[PDB]
Amino acid sequence: IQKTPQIQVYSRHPPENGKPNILNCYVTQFHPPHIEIQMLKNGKKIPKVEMSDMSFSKDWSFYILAHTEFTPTETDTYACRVKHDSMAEPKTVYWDRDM
Amino acid sequence: GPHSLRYFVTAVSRPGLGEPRYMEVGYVDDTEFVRFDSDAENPRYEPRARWMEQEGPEYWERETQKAKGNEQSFRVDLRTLLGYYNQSKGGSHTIQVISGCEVGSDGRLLRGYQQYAYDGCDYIALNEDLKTWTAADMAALITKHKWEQAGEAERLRAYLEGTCVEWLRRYLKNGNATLLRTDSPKAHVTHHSRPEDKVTLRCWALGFYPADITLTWQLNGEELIQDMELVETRPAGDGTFQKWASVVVPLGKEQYYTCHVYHQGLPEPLTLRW
Amino acid sequence: EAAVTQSPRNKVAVTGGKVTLSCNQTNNHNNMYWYRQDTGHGLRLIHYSYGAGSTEKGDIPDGYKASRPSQENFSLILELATPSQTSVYFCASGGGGTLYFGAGTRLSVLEDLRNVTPPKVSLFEPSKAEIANKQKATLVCLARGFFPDHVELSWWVNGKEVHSGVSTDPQAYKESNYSYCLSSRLRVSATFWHNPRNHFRCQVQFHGLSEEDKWPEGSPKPVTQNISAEAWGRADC
Amino acid sequence: QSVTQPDARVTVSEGASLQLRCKYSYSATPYLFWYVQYPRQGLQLLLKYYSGDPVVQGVNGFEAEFSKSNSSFHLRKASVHWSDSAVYFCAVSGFASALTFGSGTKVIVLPYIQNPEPAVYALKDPRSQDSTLCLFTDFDSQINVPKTMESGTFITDATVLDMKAMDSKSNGAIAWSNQTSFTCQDIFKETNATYPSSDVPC
Amino acid sequence: SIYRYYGL
Repeated sequence: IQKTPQIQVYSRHPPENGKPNILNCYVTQFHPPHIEIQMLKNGKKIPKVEMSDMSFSKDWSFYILAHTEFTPTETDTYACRVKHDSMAEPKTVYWDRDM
Repeated sequence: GPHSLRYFVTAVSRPGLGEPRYMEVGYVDDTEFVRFDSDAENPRYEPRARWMEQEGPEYWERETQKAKGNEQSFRVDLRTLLGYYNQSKGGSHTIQVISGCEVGSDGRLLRGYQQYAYDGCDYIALNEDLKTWTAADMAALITKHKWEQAGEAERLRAYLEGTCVEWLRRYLKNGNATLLRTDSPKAHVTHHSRPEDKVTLRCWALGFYPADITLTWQLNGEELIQDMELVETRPAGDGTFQKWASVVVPLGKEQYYTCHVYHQGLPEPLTLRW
Repeated sequence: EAAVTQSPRNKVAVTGGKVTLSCNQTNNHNNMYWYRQDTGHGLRLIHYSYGAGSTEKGDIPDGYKASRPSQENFSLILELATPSQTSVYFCASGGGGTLYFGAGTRLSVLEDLRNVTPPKVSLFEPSKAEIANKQKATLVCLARGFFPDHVELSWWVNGKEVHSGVSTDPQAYKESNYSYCLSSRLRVSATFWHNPRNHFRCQVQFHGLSEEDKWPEGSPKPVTQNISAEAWGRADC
Repeated sequence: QSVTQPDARVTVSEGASLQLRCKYSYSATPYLFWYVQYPRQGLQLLLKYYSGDPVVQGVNGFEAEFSKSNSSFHLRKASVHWSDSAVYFCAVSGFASALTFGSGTKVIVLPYIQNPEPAVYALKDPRSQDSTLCLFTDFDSQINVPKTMESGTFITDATVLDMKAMDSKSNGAIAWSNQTSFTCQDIFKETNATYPSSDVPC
Repeated sequence: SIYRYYGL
């Protein structure tokens, strides 16, 4: 019926400020399929957000990967906000740079 | 080595928001290679994997119409369920199915599956005897009596025992240069401070395809497992994956810890130490 | 059982007409069809359905309208009729790929209705010569001057039917531009013909017009009726 | 999803082998079927070849082998026997559920009699004096009953008959004519034996 | 090619 999605915030290439990178948001293990996923920098919802076609594991959970082209700078921050009929309050997660 | 061809079908009702979404996504060795989406520009079976380019127009139009048929097919299935389940049209529901077959290096048939899931739940499935049925609740039963008594198992088994395989083999012949290519993990460890004069060192596995992979920390010999940290492997973005494991260790003891990295692209497992 | 019902069986009507040839189902197959059998093309699909609420076009849909109310029932509609439509239909179900067809239906879409005519049946009695020659009799029946070519002939001896020694012609050979004829035969022993305790009836079933249906003027209405022409066995000498 | 029966009408001696040829065009391996249409009946199922083994074993000596090599699902038999004369439909099913039939084949099975006595007679409607009716009967099936090209004179083509008696498979061709004066002998221009309507003296 | 499912 419903499985709370699991989120992971990270970059694709090993971090390094100054250099252009990409930042994903692997959301998985969730159902119903309908779910809202936002990416953002400094709390201000980031624009151009890429989106992979949805899919689903052998246990029926769906999985989707979101990624934003970007460039890290010691100070600013990033996080992912998702929304799913299951969990009462929408959930957000900040990028723990080394994770 | 064993391979397989599965098909992940899915259709979710859209009470209010138009004709429910239906999708067909195939996979060779869990490698999406082709899909159809009722909600795209102009719904059509399209090549995901690049080696599919080797199939001509007939192919597409064919599967494409097949899709169109299967689409309508489940569209009604939705109603049906609602009936067995006496549900209120209002809310939305979902159906997913597992179709596929597994063959060995000989060409023999390892296993054949057909799995029906409603709203993230096992509704009905074909046994390994590729002849009987396993239901889940009252609903499934009505769907069994009916299903079986149409020769369903039979025609199903044909596909599995035969069609499924004529193709799985065909696909492979066109996409082996891809499919089982090798991408070796690149590891390294990282030391992280922590209160009580302890520390976490996590081991990294980055840039590797396929995705299956086990990694461990060792008690200079023992199975340092019971108390660690692991993260579901993750999709990088360029077809590769990533993963790390770790645990706390007392300072002055780090160097006495070994990490091991096991991946089929590794001429030998990997040994990391701080 | 394992089969599909399709009734009405025979039906005729004028253009512009509108009938509803139905169909029941005692086999829970979800799918259902409606093909059109005509010489020259063989069966041709018009409308099929994956179950309640489903109705998807076929190869020749124009002029037709299918309707899938209940898993079991499936019926075809023809709001506005047309003689182009005159033919033999069959609804069919099929739980997978193993279709099951129904008896069938004779729909003739005449322009002019009072252009029909019940059959004229008459039982010719056996050549005596035949009898001397082969020791067997052969009552030969021929029906004439009926237009809706929807007729079924059966031999009746002493009250019962008989399928043995019968050769009822395949279909109706058009006599003239507006009437046909069906010639069937029976053939018993001479011993059998020669006993006046035997009864021999040749009867034709003729599906004419409805009751609920308008017939002009005063002459007799060409409705559904069975026309028979008996004959009695006679001894020699 | 196409199918094609090259011959609309086949004819063969009873007890012989049978060749009903089908052909199709489908970029894949469409489902194949074979149905039989009898007199006043609805299509009956004889085969279905989903996949796997190219040679299906259907009811009554009917079997057909599939052939991706030359795209074909020919239903053949060994000794076709009379009750099996009828119309057979080949059929495929790919894109969607419905079948797709071919024009179909009308094969015919000539039965035999170890003693044909090709006779002709006249019979009359004992309720309409003068009503003429000629009856050709008990002749060798290898002959094609002469037809007609005159109004008020038609000829039902050869129709086989069988009695509850061993070798009783008989033959029937009817021929009537309303032309003033016309004796059977003239219609059955050239056959054999035309016994006199003249009843043998008592 | 994928199968051609039949109703529930």
